[PDB]
Amino acid sequence: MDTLIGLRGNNFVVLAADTYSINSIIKLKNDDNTKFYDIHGNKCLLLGGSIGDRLQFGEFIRKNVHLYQYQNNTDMFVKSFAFFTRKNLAYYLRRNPFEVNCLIAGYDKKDGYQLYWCDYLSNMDSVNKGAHGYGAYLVSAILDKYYHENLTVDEALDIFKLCFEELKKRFLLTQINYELRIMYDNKVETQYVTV
Amino acid sequence: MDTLIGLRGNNFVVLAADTYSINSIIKLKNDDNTKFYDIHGNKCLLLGGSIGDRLQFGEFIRKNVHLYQYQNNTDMFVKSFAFFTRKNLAYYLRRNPFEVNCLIAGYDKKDGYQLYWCDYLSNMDSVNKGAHGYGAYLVSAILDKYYHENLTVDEALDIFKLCFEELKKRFLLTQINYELRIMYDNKVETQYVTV
Amino acid sequence: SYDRAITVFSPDGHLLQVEHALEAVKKGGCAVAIKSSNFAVLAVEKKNIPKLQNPKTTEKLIKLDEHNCLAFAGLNADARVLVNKTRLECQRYYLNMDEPAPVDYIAKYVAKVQQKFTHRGGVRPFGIATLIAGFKNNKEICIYQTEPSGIYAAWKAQAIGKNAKIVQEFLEKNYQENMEQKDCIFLALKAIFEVVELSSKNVEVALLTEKDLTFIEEQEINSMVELIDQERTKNN
Amino acid sequence: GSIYNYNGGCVLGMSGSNCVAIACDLRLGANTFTTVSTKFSKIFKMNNNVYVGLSGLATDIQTLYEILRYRVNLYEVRQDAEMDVECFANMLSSILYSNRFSPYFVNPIVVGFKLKHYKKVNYEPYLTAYDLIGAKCETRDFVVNGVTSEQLFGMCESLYVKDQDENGLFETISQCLLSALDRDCISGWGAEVLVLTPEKIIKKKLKARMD
Amino acid sequence: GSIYNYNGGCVLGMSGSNCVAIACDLRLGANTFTTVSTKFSKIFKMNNNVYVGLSGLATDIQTLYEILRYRVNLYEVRQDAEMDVECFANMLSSILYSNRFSPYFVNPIVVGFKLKHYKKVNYEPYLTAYDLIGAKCETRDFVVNGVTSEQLFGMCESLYVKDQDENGLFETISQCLLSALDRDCISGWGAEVLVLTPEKIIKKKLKARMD
Amino acid sequence: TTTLAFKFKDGIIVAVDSRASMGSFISSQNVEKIIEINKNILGTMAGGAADCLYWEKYLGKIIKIYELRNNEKISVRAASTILSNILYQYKGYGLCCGIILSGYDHTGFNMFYVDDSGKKVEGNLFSCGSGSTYAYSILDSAYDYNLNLDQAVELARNAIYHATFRDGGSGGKVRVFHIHKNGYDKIIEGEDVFDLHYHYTNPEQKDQYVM
Amino acid sequence: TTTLAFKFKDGIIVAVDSRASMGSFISSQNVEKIIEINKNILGTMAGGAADCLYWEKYLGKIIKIYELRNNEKISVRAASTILSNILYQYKGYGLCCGIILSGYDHTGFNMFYVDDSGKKVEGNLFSCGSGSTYAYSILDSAYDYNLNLDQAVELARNAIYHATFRDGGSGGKVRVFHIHKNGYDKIIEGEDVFDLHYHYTNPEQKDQYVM
Amino acid sequence: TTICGLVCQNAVILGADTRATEGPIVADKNCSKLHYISKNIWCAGAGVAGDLEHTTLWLQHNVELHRLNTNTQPRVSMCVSRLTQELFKYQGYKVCAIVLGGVDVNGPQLYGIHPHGSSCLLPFTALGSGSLNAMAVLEAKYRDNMTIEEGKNLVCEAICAGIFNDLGSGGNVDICVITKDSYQHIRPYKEPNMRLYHLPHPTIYPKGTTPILSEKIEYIK
Ligand SMILES: */C(=C\S(C)(=O)=O)[C@H](Cc1c[nH]c2ccccc12)NC(=O)[C@H](CC(C)C)NC(=O)[C@H](Cc1c[nH]c2ccccc12)NC(=O)CN1CCOCC1
Ligand SMILES: */C(=C\S(C)(=O)=O)[C@H](Cc1c[nH]c2ccccc12)NC(=O)[C@H](CC(C)C)NC(=O)[C@H](Cc1c[nH]c2ccccc12)NC(=O)CN1CCOCC1
Ligand SMILES: */C(=C\S(C)(=O)=O)[C@H](Cc1c[nH]c2ccccc12)NC(=O)[C@H](CC(C)C)NC(=O)[C@H](Cc1c[nH]c2ccccc12)NC(=O)CN1CCOCC1
Repeated sequence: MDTLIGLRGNNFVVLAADTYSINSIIKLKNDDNTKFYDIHGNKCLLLGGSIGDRLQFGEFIRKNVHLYQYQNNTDMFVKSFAFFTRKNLAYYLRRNPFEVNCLIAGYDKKDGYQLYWCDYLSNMDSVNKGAHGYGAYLVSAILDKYYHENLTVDEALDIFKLCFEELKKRFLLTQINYELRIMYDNKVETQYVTV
Repeated sequence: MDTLIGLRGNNFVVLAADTYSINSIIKLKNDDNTKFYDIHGNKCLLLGGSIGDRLQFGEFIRKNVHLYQYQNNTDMFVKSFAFFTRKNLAYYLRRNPFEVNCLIAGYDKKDGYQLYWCDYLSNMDSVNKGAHGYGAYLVSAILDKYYHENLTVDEALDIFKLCFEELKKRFLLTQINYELRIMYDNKVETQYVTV
Repeated sequence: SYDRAITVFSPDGHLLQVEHALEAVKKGGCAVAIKSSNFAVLAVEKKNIPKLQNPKTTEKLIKLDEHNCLAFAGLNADARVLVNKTRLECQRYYLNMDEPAPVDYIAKYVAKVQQKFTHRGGVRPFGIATLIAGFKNNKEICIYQTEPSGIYAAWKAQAIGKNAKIVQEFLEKNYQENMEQKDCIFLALKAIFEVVELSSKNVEVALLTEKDLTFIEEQEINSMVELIDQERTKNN
Repeated sequence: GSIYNYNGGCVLGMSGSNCVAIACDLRLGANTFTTVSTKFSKIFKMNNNVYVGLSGLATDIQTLYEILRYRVNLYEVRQDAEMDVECFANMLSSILYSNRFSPYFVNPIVVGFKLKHYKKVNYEPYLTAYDLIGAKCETRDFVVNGVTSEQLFGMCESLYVKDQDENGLFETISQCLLSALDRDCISGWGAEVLVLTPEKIIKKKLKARMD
Repeated sequence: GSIYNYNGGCVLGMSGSNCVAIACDLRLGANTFTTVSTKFSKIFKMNNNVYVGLSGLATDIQTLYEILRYRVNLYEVRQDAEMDVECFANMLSSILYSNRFSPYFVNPIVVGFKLKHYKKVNYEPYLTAYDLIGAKCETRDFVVNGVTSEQLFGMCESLYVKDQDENGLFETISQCLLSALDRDCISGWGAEVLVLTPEKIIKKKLKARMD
Repeated sequence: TTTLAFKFKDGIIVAVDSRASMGSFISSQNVEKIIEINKNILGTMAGGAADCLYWEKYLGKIIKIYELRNNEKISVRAASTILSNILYQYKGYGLCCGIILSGYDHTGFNMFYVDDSGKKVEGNLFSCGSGSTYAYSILDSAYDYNLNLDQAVELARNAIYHATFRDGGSGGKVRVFHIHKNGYDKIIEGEDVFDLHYHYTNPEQKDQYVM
Repeated sequence: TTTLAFKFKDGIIVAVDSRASMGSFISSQNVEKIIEINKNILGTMAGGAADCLYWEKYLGKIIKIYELRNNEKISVRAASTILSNILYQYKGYGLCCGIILSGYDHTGFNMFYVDDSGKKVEGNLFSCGSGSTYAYSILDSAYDYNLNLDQAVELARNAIYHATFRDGGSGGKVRVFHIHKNGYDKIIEGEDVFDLHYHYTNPEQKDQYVM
Repeated sequence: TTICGLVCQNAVILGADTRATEGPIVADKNCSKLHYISKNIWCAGAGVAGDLEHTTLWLQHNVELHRLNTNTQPRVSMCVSRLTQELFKYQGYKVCAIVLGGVDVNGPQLYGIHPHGSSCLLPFTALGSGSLNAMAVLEAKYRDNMTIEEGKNLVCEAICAGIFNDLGSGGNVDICVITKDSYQHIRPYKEPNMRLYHLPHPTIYPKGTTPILSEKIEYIK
């Protein structure tokens, strides 16, 4: 299973994922890069599930949003992007379902930093902190406890370090390799963390 | 799944196991101690499977062998011990099966250092190297390649280090904590390895 | 099956079968057990035909588990059967509790078995008395004596078998608390030779410590027997 | 039933004297026992006199709300008038039955005002409840829906009082919802209560249990 | 089956002029495709003139061998004589059928010598094959059993030659076994061939494929 | 359910919630999930309430007779072994039991996790129930063996609160007991988590908390 | 099947076995599991032979028309994307395909693993088939990016040999090709693993090797 | 399998094919399907070979024990009772369809017994997978009071029909003629199938052509 984590503050959004590409009982890669889909205009879709469905849905959404932005010479709002993604997932749920969980993060002037949690059933809601996978059970309470308003980026990264340590120590799958996307000060940064 | 590894040389037997006690999606302990059953007279039963069946079968076998040795004022031979274990597992297979894999290691003057491989179906045979679990698929070829006759204890431990590195790197379950039992020079030694 | 009441009450209130089991015990060899600070010493009389019998085969001083040891007097076959029962019960206790069976528990079990055999139809009493030396759950050395009737009691030093009274009197006279290993072995040898003919091949001695039960070497027994003989000659 | 248990959630509606009230739980669940959000409102405003409470599968709630907003907006822009509460109720019934053999897993209620013209206008409380294929129960006192339906039915049968002002109506509906939620594992984590009056709407968040 | 496919394995038996031969594959499998041992012999000696080749589930092979050794040893100690090959074959049939409704998953063959007394003694080759519930096929040329039965049957039908000395018999049986094993995924990894002669037994390990 | 126990420098801290449920209906909010087996052993129960209660009473009877016969207090390891063997004898019947036995004996403080499948794991920190993962995360992020009694009680209370907040099957009251050499104390007899939420997460109480 | 590929300082090393099977029967020992899609791309196939061959030919047709139209060579990434999209369109029909596409383009040496489930993983070292785990272990224990051509060929040959030895579904001959900037060479056209075993594991040939 | 039986004047003639099949593969080319129960009673079996062999052996030895104890001639009715009671006890899970024929005080008797434990006294019968072809022949050609030679020819024709029209039947034709004073078991009786092509010379492998790893020689004493 792929563990996704998302944290929204007043000045940032941090997304984190494990970097494992899994095929049966072997890890194809310890530095997988098929979970994050960065969309021009400070948006990010973090997907978790089977690699095939992940790739198909992520690329479909990214190309559709890029087409929208090119056709309209404008940046799609984060709320529009999240609900467009949810509408597409719901549309395909009853026909040929993608088995993907989504964390939709972004920034726009209208609504600031935004994080949306969506499951494979297309149940979506905007949240301050969210998680997907079997590691959600082990990181959700840490997020709840150590989250507060007016948190800083470095304090959020410390919370994420606690989460990664918990996933290494107590989770059945000893996950040690994580990728983080940080949105703050109208810039997007990539980090790689090993515990 | 519990990965067990066993290597038999002309002068030693090394058994190795992961030290995880697993309950659903969480690791109860990173230093589990319910897999090795040391038996007086240089014998060891390494078990893998559900913790309940593991405990029951291991303690049953250990107490029966100790009773035999006390009643007869003698050390049971390693071959007798292995085939007694196999006969009990086979007896219970068709009534109330223990779902346990066994690596039976030992030393005696008659036959020297001995290693036996037994699966939950009670299919047993003496081997020079063996493995159990889903990590067997990833360590068996390493054992095959780097094993040779007249190997030393330290060369065997190097082979085991290769196996542990492979299980950390490529196995879906990133296993990093292992316990080793080494029988050589009529002494049994315990080691703990972390990768 | 056969369930006749073999052990019954006599008109005077006695169990004659139990008295006869005691007589069988009195017809056996002599066993002495002395306790010390954290170890025990058990000596037992040997009876071998020289040059034809194998000395090692017969064993009146046996080990039940990793920490309990036993000596007995009476009928060897009954002793063997009872000892096998006791070893099985030691391992059953270990399996059921995840801890070794303590000496008090094992002595109680042996006594219970002997009582049951005096009180069940179709069976006769065990004709053996036993001395059980071991450690308790608090790592304390203890010696228990069990009789054919099934009555048990803990002791500091006790002798069973033929002429047990003389050896018990000698022990009561010559026993001291917290002796060293050599002095305790000397005391056990003197007590047993108070009734057994003085000879290094007439006795088998073991020392029980938390680590294990170690049988005393023939040369040490020879030296101690020579010392006892010198003392006797001087006294006379 | 398992599909409704997946998320949980409950909606309630009550009428007073010249006022109505619609209440909901604020939880969003996952796998029937994991709480992922505590601000997932289940009450949606269609126009000034029409509110819909949707409980059930969250994706179906959002889809049905989008469809209903589309239909209501088109109707209102075409007619240059606000949609009637009865017309909206019938349209909701027909939309729900249009998916009869592959339905939305949503159990809605409609709460609002029916406007009657004579000069002045009379506002009449209006409550309807639905099953997932559009079967409609028109009621004058209270309507309930969701996984907490039995608890809400008991509380409303025991405690509902006819013809209450806005304050008494709010107290009654809040007590009913809180007591019913206290007995549900998969509902709660906050309660939202709206009190509709012909001239104003009062929105309140209740201090509820979060366990 | 699938239970036979779990381990694999094959046994073969052939007769010559005053000699017999019994061959087996040496693999031990797991999950039908994992090789754990390459020295798991399937030929067991009951006495000088009786051998049994057991193929099938490894645990059942070991159990049946232990039972057969027990029975043969008791019979021989009681009678003060070696057990006859026909008597052993019938006893094996009865033992296998004693588990008719919960059988051992083993397909055995019996290879040996029938002794006839006149002064001198005549040794007659003896071959039988069984199914798991003791149905017996008595044969004069060759018997096969295991997952490679079809390949072995074809090879033996094409290549068996009647009344061959020990050398020709060994060459024929080894060629049959090797060609049959080359076409089986779950059998092979070495071949063991025993040639029985009234005065000596020749044991050979074949240079076989290990893939 | 959320039950947890952990060793620390002054003994063992045991904590539980008080919620019982059948399906999605909260049957009770004031059950007692910590029981005393004897003077020096506490068991925290999770899973099937009836199974847990019955088998803890059975274990208590066995321990009482053992203590009376042998004039000594039973050890936590022996009690755990007895319970695990009894539960294993019923494997495959549907028992639902997860018990943490924590107590003081001659070998210091001891803690064992016992399951209905016959498991018996010795440890320093355990958590069981549907909130066990959340309790585990909270305990692991802030655990230390050198915590004072007040700090340890606070940590246990916080872990139980977070488990109740995130898990729909846990809630009601939180109980925290302290096992020390001379017995056990009830530091928190029972504390409603309603106050804990507005002490920890929403102290201001000026808006609905957003998870 | 065992197929493997890895990047090293002088290009890409591609290796395969030559065994085909239906069930436990070896259908062939001389199939070709490495194909050339175009001048600078090699695909190694595992799983359903018919599916792999047909869809590789389809991809070759598409690449040929693309290159004819655009007067440029297609990239390994684009070919992998085309193949993965095509395979994904058939998800849920029973296709069995694992293909490693390794080639040289304007962005250097590239290698992608593509599955019938629509996966497309870029990497430096891949292995597929039933022997993939054994090949992976051997490659990981001795892989280095600065291996010479001879060392890399030896490593690939050894990995294939060990996979064939441990896995019953792999065997026959081992083929090793080298992809370099100007095309590809066949270093080992096909080498029987019989000699490989008796050169690696049992050089002495004095007795049966004990695994 | 094709087994059959008929009653002629003062005799009972049983016939069988000799093929045992394990799925589509012939496991035995010359299996014996006619079994001696007593000097005046024989049976032919169809179904699961292990069940048939065990049951026929058990019946034979029980009948011999009964004959020794009663000091009288065995009875086909006794065999029928024992067999049917056993088969019924097992509820058809011993798959044994038996043609049991013998001569006793009541004269020649032929019975068909089915796996569930039903029996029928018949003038002629056929069982097995070739039973329909054998029955066609028997229905076409059977008549009462046939000579022993005519009955032998008819049984051979029926078994040959089964052999050549049923894929589960083959091999030779075995016959048994049972009277009140003797039995004649002809095995084989027809031998109608033989391998038709042989290579010009048998393939003898040259010595040393097989490579070996090791060779241990032990002497039997
Ligand atoms: C923990 C939850 S969990 C998800 O981790 O299993 C609690 C632990 C618990 C609850 N109550 C006690 C009491 C003492 C010790 C521990 C306790 N477990 C539960 O609450 C159970 C969860 C199910 C999924 C196993 N629930 C129960 O056992 C029910 C209790 C109950 C039922 N009616 C009540 C009225 C009043 C108070 C309590 C209860 N009972 C059942 O569901 C069992 N039967 C099954 C047949 O149908 C009737 C209910
Ligand atoms: C690798 C094995 S694996 C376990 O990892 O899937 C090989 C890869 C392979 C084999 N052959 C080629 C050719 C080209 C490229 C790659 C190749 N896979 C297999 O061998 C298949 C394994 C099964 C489990 C999927 N086997 C096959 O596809 C069979 C090949 C075959 C059948 N008859 C033959 C005669 C001669 C040569 C080859 C074959 N085919 C099937 O099993 C398809 N079945 C056949 C029976 O009817 C239903 C369809
Ligand atoms: C007639 C065929 S039929 C279609 O009418 O059932 C024959 C009758 C027959 C064969 N051999 C004898 C010997 C004595 C009396 C009668 C005999 N029946 C068969 O051949 C069986 C038909 C199947 C459909 C049941 N075949 C068998 O019983 C198999 C015989 C066999 C298989 N391998 C062998 C090796 C050596 C010797 C004999 C055999 N056996 C099986 O099919 C095994 N199954 C296993 C499960 O339980 C049932 C038997």
